[PDB]
Amino acid sequence: DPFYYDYETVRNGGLIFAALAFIVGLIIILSKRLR
Amino acid sequence: ERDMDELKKEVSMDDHKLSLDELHRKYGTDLSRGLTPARAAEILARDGPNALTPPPTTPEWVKFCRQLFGGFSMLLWIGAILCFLAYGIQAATEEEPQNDNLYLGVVLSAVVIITGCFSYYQEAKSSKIMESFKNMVPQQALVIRNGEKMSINAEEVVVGDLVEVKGGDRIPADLRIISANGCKVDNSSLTGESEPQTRSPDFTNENPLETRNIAFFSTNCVEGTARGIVVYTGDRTVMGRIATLASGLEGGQTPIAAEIEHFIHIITGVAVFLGVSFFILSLILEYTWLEAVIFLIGIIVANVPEGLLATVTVCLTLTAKRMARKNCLVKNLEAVETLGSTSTICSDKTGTLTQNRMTVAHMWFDNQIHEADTTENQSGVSFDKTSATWLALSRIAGLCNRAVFQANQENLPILKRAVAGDASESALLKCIELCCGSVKEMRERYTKIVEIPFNSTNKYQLSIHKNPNTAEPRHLLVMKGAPERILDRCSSILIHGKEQPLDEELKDAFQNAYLELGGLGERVLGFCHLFLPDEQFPEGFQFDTDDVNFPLDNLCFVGLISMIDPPRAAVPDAVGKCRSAGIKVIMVTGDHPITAKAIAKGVGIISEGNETVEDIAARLNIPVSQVNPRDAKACVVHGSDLKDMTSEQLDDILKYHTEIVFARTSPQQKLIIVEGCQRQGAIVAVTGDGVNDSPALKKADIGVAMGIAGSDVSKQAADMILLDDNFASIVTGVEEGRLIFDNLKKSIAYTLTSNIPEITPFLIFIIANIPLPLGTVTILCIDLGTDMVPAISLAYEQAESDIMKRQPRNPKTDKLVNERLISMAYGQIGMIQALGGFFTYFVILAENGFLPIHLLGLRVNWDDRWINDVEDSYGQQWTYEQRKIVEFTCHTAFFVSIVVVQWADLVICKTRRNSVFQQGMKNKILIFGLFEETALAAFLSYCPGMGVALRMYPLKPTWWFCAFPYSLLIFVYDEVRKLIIRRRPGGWVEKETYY
Amino acid sequence: KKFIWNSEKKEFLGRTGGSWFKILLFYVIFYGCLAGIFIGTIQVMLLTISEFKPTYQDRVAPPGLTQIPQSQKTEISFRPNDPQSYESYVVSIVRFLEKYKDLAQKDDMIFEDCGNVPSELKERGEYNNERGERKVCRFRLEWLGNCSGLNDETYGYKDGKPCVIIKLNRVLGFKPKPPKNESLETYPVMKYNPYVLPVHCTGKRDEDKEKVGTMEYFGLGGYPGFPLQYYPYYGKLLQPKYLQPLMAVQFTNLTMDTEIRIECKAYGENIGYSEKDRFQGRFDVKIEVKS
Ligand SMILES: *[C@@H]1O[C@H](CO)[C@@H](O[C@@H]2O[C@H](CO)[C@@H](O[C@@H]3O[C@H](CO[C@H]4O[C@H](CO[C@H]5O[C@H](CO)[C@@H](O)[C@H](O)[C@@H]5O)[C@@H](O)[C@H](O)[C@@H]4O)[C@@H](O)[C@H](O[C@H]4O[C@H](CO)[C@@H](O)[C@H](O)[C@@H]4O)[C@@H]3O)[C@H](O)[C@H]2NC(C)=O)[C@H](O)[C@H]1NC(C)=O
Ligand SMILES: *[C@@H]1O[C@H](CO)[C@@H](O[C@@H]2O[C@H](CO)[C@@H](O[C@@H]3O[C@H](CO[C@H]4O[C@H](CO)[C@@H](O)[C@H](O)[C@@H]4O)[C@@H](O)[C@H](O[C@H]4O[C@H](CO)[C@@H](O)[C@H](O)[C@@H]4O)[C@@H]3O)[C@H](O)[C@H]2NC(C)=O)[C@H](O)[C@H]1NC(C)=O
Ligand SMILES: CCCCCCCC/C=C\CCCCCCCC(=O)OC[C@H](COP(=O)(O)OCC[N+](C)(C)C)OC(=O)CCCCCCC/C=C\CCCCCCCC
Ligand SMILES: CCCCCCCCCCCCCCCCCC(=O)OC[C@H](COP(=O)([O-])OCC[N+](C)(C)C)OC(=O)CCCCCCCCCCCCCCCCC
Ligand SMILES: CCCCCCCCCCCCCCCCCC(=O)OC[C@H](COP(=O)([O-])OCC[N+](C)(C)C)OC(=O)CCCCCCCCCCCCCCCCC
Ligand SMILES: CCCCCCCCCCCCCCCCCC(=O)OC[C@H](COP(=O)([O-])OCC[N+](C)(C)C)OC(=O)CCCCCCCCCCCCCCCCC
Ligand SMILES: CC(C)CCC[C@@H](C)[C@H]1CC[C@H]2[C@@H]3CC=C4C[C@@H](O)CC[C@]4(C)[C@H]3CC[C@]12C
Ligand SMILES: CC(C)CCC[C@@H](C)[C@H]1CC[C@H]2[C@@H]3CC=C4C[C@@H](O)CC[C@]4(C)[C@H]3CC[C@]12C
Ligand SMILES: CC(C)CCC[C@@H](C)[C@H]1CC[C@H]2[C@@H]3CC=C4C[C@@H](O)CC[C@]4(C)[C@H]3CC[C@]12C
Ligand SMILES: [Mg+2]
Ligand SMILES: [Mg+2]
Ligand SMILES: [Mg+2]
Repeated sequence: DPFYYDYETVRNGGLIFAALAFIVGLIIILSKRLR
Repeated sequence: ERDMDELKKEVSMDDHKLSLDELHRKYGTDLSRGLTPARAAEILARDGPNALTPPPTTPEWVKFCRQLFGGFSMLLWIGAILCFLAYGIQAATEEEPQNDNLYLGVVLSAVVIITGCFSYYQEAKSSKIMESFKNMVPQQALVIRNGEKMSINAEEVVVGDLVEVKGGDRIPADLRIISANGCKVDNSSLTGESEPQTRSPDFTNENPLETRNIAFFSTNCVEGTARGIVVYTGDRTVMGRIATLASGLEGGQTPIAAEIEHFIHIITGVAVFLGVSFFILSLILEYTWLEAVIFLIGIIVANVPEGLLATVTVCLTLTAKRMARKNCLVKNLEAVETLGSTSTICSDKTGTLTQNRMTVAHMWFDNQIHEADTTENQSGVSFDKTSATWLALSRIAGLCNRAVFQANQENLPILKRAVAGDASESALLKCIELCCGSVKEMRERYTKIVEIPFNSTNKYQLSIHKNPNTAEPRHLLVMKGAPERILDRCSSILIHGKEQPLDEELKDAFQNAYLELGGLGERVLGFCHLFLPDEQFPEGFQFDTDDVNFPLDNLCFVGLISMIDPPRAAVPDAVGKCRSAGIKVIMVTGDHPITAKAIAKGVGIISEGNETVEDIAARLNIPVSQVNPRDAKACVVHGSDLKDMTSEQLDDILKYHTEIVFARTSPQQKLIIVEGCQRQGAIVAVTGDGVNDSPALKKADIGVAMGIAGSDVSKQAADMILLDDNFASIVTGVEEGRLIFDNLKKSIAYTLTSNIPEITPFLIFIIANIPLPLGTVTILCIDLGTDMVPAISLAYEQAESDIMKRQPRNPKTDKLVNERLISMAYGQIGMIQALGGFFTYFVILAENGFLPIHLLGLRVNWDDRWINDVEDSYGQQWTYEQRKIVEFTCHTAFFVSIVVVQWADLVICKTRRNSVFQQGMKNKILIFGLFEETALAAFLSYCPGMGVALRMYPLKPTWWFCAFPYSLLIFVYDEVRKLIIRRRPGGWVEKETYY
Repeated sequence: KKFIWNSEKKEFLGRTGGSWFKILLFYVIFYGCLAGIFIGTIQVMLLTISEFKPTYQDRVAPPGLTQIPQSQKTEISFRPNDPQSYESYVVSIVRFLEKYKDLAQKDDMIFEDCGNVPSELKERGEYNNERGERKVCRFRLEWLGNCSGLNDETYGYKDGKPCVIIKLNRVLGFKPKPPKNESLETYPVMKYNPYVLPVHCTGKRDEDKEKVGTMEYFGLGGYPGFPLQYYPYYGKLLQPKYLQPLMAVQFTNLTMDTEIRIECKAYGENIGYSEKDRFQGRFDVKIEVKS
């Protein structure tokens, strides 16, 4: 079906990136040794 | 405000009539030892803290709700109300309607909730930090409890407590004078007259105000020292009843907030004007009645930087905390911005520039200079302790002294113990105790009959002692003071025991020795004595103190004594930074011109090459009056000369001189010097520690009060408090003051940059008639949800290396929001951001089937909900919702491109003068925001259901990288621009883009 | 007026003349380079897409069923007795039907006569320019029974028998596939031809389904639908004058002066629907013959 683009793959990739970036930002703001 | 002489002369009932016994049995207090700490705690817990009742504080659900329904928030609340009303209308119409308007209204509600909570959190943090300052260094009170005198918190003082105050002390509560020794209080805040009235235990008047045995709250003792008993505490105090309801502060305006308010009103007006214009245009373009308000709200939000006030509050509070952590306690929030504009610093030599830890180092007697103060190895001195003249020198150095050693000090050396008295007196005591013997016994044999403390009128000390010897005429007058003045008060000098008349040869040698010791950075003091004739003054003669009867002249000079007072460690570097930052520093001290000149030259006030008129004359062996006055860039002005000077001469000296040092200048004359500096158009910061400095501290733009040795009068009469009395702290404070301006301008530039790329799509959609590239939901999402943290992150940026390498800023010409700032944010950066957004939008539409050229004019049928056969560039037919999905996808792509360009803009906004490679990304909050905004955007674009809730659909990967060239372009452009400004200062780029 | 203009240094509105010329020149070169960079990136992006196929087509899938004449709110209400209340519908129908007359389909190189009965799809091969343009499956107006613009120009609107011609969304590279007879158990009874994508008009509610009347279907060979021999579409660059399959429906014996909402739904394998987009695969039309 050359009319169906897998949107779930991109959705999962973006959600994975969002979660990773949020965790990184959380670690940066709540850093224990990042002085 | 008729609260003076009318609301005071009526509420009056005291117990000044009570005698010592009646007072003791009434309050139940040990008149000689004070109440016990246990009893003090009991009275404290019974009556309450010694403080005034504070005003009511609004609860937590008051500020939160006021922010929720704030001014700007009202627009979104009304938008949600209109959306819910439209959904209600749509529910009554045609069956099976859609939830588009319902979801839009709920989205607006969520936006308002998030904005309100974030603003409430920021305001709460600012309020908490601001309140933390009132308890930084609270005012202390010296009370007497269980026999010992201790300094406790002012709020811990209760009625009946035995309190002791001195010159420069602030009265903690209404008191009854029990014992006093020449005490004079100032009732300017009580009766109106600034003239000081004496306070004495003797009952002289039945009226509470007129009596001499009652100390009132809020007033301060100008001269003397006394002990009293608290008669009323808290709100019951005399001045307390008046200061609680009639001394409230008025509406103090902060210029940093005023300039922002002005720009805020301008931007609000232009934004609302464009909003209503687009509103009427949208209605004319056959659009929904609700879509018009949607576009209006979006335009207003994207063009109004409604977070400017919050950013300003964050910058002010953060830098205020920075100053507090660097020994700069800002009494008021306005001074926080005046520090960066500082241009002249009138500091003192003893106390602030130096550590005031004097040490007797050199002496001069028997026409010779002698070193002393052995390194406590019991070596004594470098000369003989049996010198005849040295005996008279030690005698007058210890007998005329006024300082005494405290208890529990006979177990540690003399060069490391504490004293009670003048700093110079402390050095003299530690000297005689190290190389002569016991001062306690020396001061006992020569019993002191009468003593005259150091007075500005006499300019010398004085003391009469009875000698228990047999070869003396029972009288020994001893006095010290200014070497030049002490020398004019003598007729003879003691040389190895023999007294010989003071001829001109001896005076020449004394002058040479004076200049020699003065050039070394030591304060010299002259000492002399006299053995009055016995036939004229018998053993039992009564020397009157008030009525001088004994001879004051024709005495006998013994010798000179000089002490070492090293400057602070950071002082040379501080003055170096001051000169490197175009800040004129003036030293105001009361020492001799030679000593002050040497100290100023050593600390860096007077750099090499700069010579005064006297130095030039000495080098060319010509009279000083003949030398050219303009050839001297630096000078040392004498106090006596300053007294006979006019405003014109003052302006001439302060105008054509770059390094001025006013020596022998009394502290009261400081006000005139500050006035002269201000008259030259300069923002001055003046240091004060005594009570007479009050007029000068109040007149100066920034009064810096000494926090350690400074009295309460100076602290309450100043604008800033130096936590360590270190001069370098003032320079660090000025640096932080400039940093506030730098960060405020950077944040302003970053918040306004996003306005252009957010409003350009509406303008192009109306001019080019292309499908909407950026929607209202997207603009609201960006401004209130993603760039809310980065805009605040700029307040935490540190200072560049050129912060103290530029001229100071003048409030009359250098303002925050200038034309160049708009030209840079709206004309250069905003244009690149908008171009990147349009590029990504064109990429999406071109990839889905509509060529960029074909999109012109299609908005007419694109927005049509019934023409569901729009032919694309390839000839395909799209429906209404199908094409709208692509339009919303383009909106999300524009949102992503916006965040991408915001990354580069935020990075380049970290610095406006240096390169991003020099400052570095040491800003943790900034990087946190970079990560948070990207994460939030990704989540909003990929979270399931956003396509129908936020109308945001998943964004394909090959689109996320469409705006990267624009971000890198902004990065390289700003870097080369800053490189040009650095390599060519004052150039066209600097004079045109340096905001 | 001081800010407006000062003759001292020739400052106009705040800035001097030399400064005005300098900023004008700098802004011109800067904006020129910026717009040129934008155009360059535009062209570089365009060099990635093809001239005969879009890089993404999942957004147009499945195709949507549309009706002619295009009507506001999909409402086709008119007065048969009034000679002008249906002029808009007739004119909009003719505007689209004029492209299917015998005069336009004259040239034999551009127009080719395809099967008169539903046959297999006319696949031309690949989407390239090796063969230049391609023929167009001719579609005579006569395939529409009573609403063809050949005998009755009112299309039934004059006699209270409206004819709403149905149309399928033109999609490049789409191969419609009707549902197999094996699963023919949900959609209503209709003539089954494995080479025709079916379309059936029905009411919407128990009242609409009752007041509709008699449905009359007109299509190629009389089959209620679109012949498979008219697909796939090759775009405007390969088939500039391509003519898509059509089908009309006549609403006879409909209650006068009553609003009836009808829904024509197309069936097939690659034919889907949507709850929010009422035009993806089907369409609803409100008609009222108020005479
Ligand atoms: C939509 O298209 C359809 C085509 O499928 C059209 O259908 C026609 O409908 C009319 C009206 O209902 C029918 O007329 C009936 O004719 C019966 C007898 O006709 C016989 O002769 C016909 C041949 O001759 C006629 O046709 C040609 C055109 O083809 C004319 O040029 C010619 O001059 C003649 O007019 C045969 O084709 C037919 O099969 C018969 O053998 C009548 O008995 C009948 O009358 C009854 O119905 C009346 C109304 O209900 C009623 O009042 C009477 O009392 C009586 O009960 C009726 O008149 C056609 O048969 C039919 N087909 C054709 C081919 O014409 C339809 O008209 C069209 N819609 C519109 C709006 O035009
Ligand atoms: C398809 O469309 C046709 C016509 O459009 C419908 O048939 C009927 O057609 C007539 C016109 O000839 C319509 O008009 C008139 O309605 C009057 C209202 O009375 C109604 O109710 C009474 C109840 O007492 C019924 O008995 C009566 O039949 C009506 O339904 C009548 O008074 C008129 O009477 C004439 O017709 C009847 C029936 O042929 C004769 O017996 C009389 O002598 C007289 O000539 C006339 O009927 C009528 O409204 C139409 N009926 C409808 C719309 O229901 C078809 O019904 C319609 N098809 C379907 C399936 O509904
Ligand atoms: C101080 C606090 C700060 C907070 C700020 C951050 C705010 C974060 C916002 C939301 C957090 C997570 C919300 C949970 C969402 C997932 C819920 C879920 O499990 O959803 C399941 C289904 C989706 O299923 P599907 O994909 O198959 O459907 C597709 C439909 N088709 C096929 C027709 C297109 O959804 C459904 O049923 C119904 C749809 C539900 C979608 C909800 C999404 C949010 C909606 C309103 C919230 C508005 C918040 C705005 C915040 C912006 C800040 C800038
Ligand atoms: C119908 C088309 C309508 C197009 C409208 C386009 C509008 C573009 C601007 C949008 C938002 C602008 C917000 C400005 C906010 C300014 C706030 C402020 O205080 O600024 C002070 C600043 C000044 O700062 P200042 O006041 O602090 O400092 C002044 C310093 N001295 C005194 C030395 C000068 O304002 C300016 O510098 C002037 C800005 C002028 C901007 C002019 C934009 C013109 C737009 C033309 C578009 C034409 C389109 C034609 C299309 C044709 C199609 C066929
Ligand atoms: C799915 C993955 C998602 C990853 C998301 C990552 C988000 C990261 C946060 C922000 C990114 C966007 C802004 C980056 C800003 C970098 C600024 C900078 O110059 O820092 C210099 C600074 C310089 O400071 P310094 O401290 O190193 O140097 C000091 C030097 N003295 C002492 C002499 C003063 O260093 C850094 O910030 C360290 C990190 C640099 C990270 C650079 C990343 C980009 C690298 C090249 C550009 C892209 C090239 C792509 C090539 C592609 C080829 C096919
Ligand atoms: C064929 C080459 C291909 C190259 C591909 C890209 C490779 C990566 C390119 C840049 C990343 C590394 C940058 C290092 C910059 C200098 C860092 C530094 O610390 O020097 C200290 C010096 C500063 O030294 P300083 O002396 O001021 O600081 C130290 C002070 N003491 C000693 C007291 C501690 O840096 C600068 O002065 C920076 C000047 C930058 C001018 C830039 C002009 C052009 C604008 C952007 C340039 C390109 C940016 C990257 C673009 C990437 C695009 C993909
Ligand atoms: C050093 C700096 C400039 C790099 C900036 C990081 C960029 C490259 C990051 C930020 C967000 C990221 C995207 C986040 C989500 C997705 C969806 C996924 O299904 C494909 C990858 C894709 C599209 C990521 C590609 C990489 C990306 C665009
Ligand atoms: C995309 C096109 C159509 C918009 C054209 C707008 C141009 C003519 C406008 C947009 C913003 C404007 C600038 C905005 C601010 C300033 C600062 C002021 O002190 C001098 C003029 C100057 C430098 C303006 C010059 C004219 C300008 C560049
Ligand atoms: C040395 C510098 C100037 C090189 C600049 C390269 C430019 C021309 C390149 C860098 C990144 C590129 C973009 C990267 C990703 C996409 C998405 C794709 O679906 C269409 C092309 C598009 C939009 C590209 C267009 C060309 C582009 C902007
Ligand atoms: Mg002083
Ligand atoms: Mg002041
Ligand atoms: Mg913004």
